[PDB]
Amino acid sequence: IAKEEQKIKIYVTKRRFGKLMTIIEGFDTSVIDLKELAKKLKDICACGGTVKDNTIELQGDHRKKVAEELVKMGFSRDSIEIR
Amino acid sequence: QVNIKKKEKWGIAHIYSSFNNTIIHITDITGAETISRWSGGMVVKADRDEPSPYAAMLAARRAAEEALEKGIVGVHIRVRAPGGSKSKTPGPGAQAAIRALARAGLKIGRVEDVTPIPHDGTRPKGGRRGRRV
Amino acid sequence: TRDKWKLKQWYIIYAPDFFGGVEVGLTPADDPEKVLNRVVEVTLKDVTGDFTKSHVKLYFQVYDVKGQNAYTKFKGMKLARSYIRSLVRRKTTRIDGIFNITTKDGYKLRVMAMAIAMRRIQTSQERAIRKIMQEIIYKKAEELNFKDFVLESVNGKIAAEIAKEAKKIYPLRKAEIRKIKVLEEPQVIA
Amino acid sequence: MRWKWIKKRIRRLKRQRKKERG
RNA sequence: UGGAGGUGAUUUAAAUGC
RNA sequence: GGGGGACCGCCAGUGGCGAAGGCGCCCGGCUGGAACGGGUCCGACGGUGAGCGCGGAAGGCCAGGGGAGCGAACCGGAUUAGAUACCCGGGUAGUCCUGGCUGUAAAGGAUGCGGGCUAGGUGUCGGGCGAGCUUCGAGCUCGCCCGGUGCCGUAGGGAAGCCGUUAAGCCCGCCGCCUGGGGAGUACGGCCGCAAGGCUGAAACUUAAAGGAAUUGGCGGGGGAGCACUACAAGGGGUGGAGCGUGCGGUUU
Repeated sequence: IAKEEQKIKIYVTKRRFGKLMTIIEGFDTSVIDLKELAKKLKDICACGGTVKDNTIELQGDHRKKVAEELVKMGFSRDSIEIR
Repeated sequence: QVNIKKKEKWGIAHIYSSFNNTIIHITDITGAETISRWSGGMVVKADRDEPSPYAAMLAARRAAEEALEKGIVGVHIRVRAPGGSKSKTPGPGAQAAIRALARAGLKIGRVEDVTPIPHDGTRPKGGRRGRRV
Repeated sequence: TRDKWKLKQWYIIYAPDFFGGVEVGLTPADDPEKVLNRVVEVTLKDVTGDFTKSHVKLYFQVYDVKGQNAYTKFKGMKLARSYIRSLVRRKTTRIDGIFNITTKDGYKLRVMAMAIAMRRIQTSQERAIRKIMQEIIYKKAEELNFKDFVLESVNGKIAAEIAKEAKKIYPLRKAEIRKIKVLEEPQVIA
Repeated sequence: MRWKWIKKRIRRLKRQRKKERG
């Protein structure tokens, strides 16, 4: 058990052939597990994806989805910005 | 030097022949004394040229000046390779070394199939559909 | 390392107990007395017929070194991959024939013979060609001296005597001594 | 295919059999 | 003339279309 | 020079043995099956086989012992748009041995077993026989026969591929199983199993197909043969740099 909260920037990005991607950045890499979070998020989006340094990337526009899934998990509605 | 009657020396040359590298290694007829060890990745700078024939002549020419330096003029060549791990068949330095000895001037006696070949089975890597391409 | 060369000693091979002091073999080495058990390969140029021709590769071992002179015994024989692959054929057989020997001199000697079969009908006469080797060999070792008994086997004499008997039973071809290994030296009384 | 199905069937079975066992 | 084995295998050639 | 565990290339065969899973260094002891010559003995004692009983690769599991190489999981690198991979470097269970459990498969010849009948040819393994050869051993060969193991093919069968005296022919005896697809080899119930699981086994609902063989064509990051000059090499010149002419994209109007 722990806590930790962070400022979250979500936005459309760019990958090779195929569609745009969705970046979710600004999580505390000590406390939060981007690999457990991201496995959970690829399930919600239903997209492939990775942990890209300190970010999660999700293939396609998932911007309303993810914020809606992050707030559920007990993250603050007021720390999140969809751009 | 305790008096020599023949006035000719002989140095058996082990030739270890990989598709990743070539090693040439000539010793005395006993094998208890190593004059010289020279491979194919001191000659060059890169991994791709580590084998080939051209490293496997030049490697076999630097050594060949130090065997001339001892008195070794006759050489038997013992061609061999990794057999249990990989495929027994010699790589690009086998046709290369013997060309590298006829140019160096060292005489060529016996040329020999002494490569490790198991009388038996040992499981290498690579299964289900063997090693896959 | 950094031999002038002058930390390099030289010895000379004199290998008897199969022939006289075969002068062949010259030994360089660094320091004194690091070769006293080191093994030398030779074709043997004593008999330039068979011992040069079909008997390529014998191992001799310097049991001692005296005044810087190497005394060398018979340690072993081994044939090259050349031999064994060449001879063998299909729809026939290749056989192999051990015997753990004891001669009257107090040496034990491990032989493996190799004969190649005459075509069809593979059977219990195969192992009986096996049996007629281990019987005849035991009896020649007990009778003959050891130094002699390592001249005969290495020569074709043994391959020849084997064939006469074994062609009565079930005719053979391409019989030989594949390899020999010195089972036990010491003596009859240690 | 039948790989798929066997493990899907197995996972369904287990997970559900987990839910029955519980 | 048509059939069965044993082992090299070749990465220099890129997801999708109602 | 020493120590350890695994295994036994070539041999090796279109080969042999086994009910099946399966089985391969050599030697000896114990032991299963099998062929043939002679039917020498029993005198229908036979077939098949629900239930029932038994054997059953690999993986897994249990307890003990062992552990080289290899290697699920796993740990790194690369690759890649990303790679939970192909490729490479480490690596545990396991792979080995002993005792037990478990009981599954494209466990195939996708072809239950037994008997009789129905052109042939050829190769091969083992046994018999009449000869010739002989190294005087069936060692090298010819042919008939018996048992097995392949391939080719007449009559016939088959939808066709193919099968065709080793039947998928033609008959006679028994046994298992099937009755369109998907739902579903799932639910429930019971039985078995240490566990993992196995054995048995629906219905609601839904569909005008599921499927099989061959034909044609197009296609494949497939192979052979052959050309070409809108091909490429070889070769000569030049476009792309500037100025201008022109047609266009755009913008402006």
